Amino acid sequence: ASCRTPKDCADPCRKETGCPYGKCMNRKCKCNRC
Repeated sequence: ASCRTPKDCADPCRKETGCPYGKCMNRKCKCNRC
């Protein structure tokens, strides 16, 4: 998934991992765990 600012990964990262830790690295959601 792609983003605009890294808070746009808070919705796909809260759906796929479950916590909203993800960076906007060249329009890609680099998601993490809590």
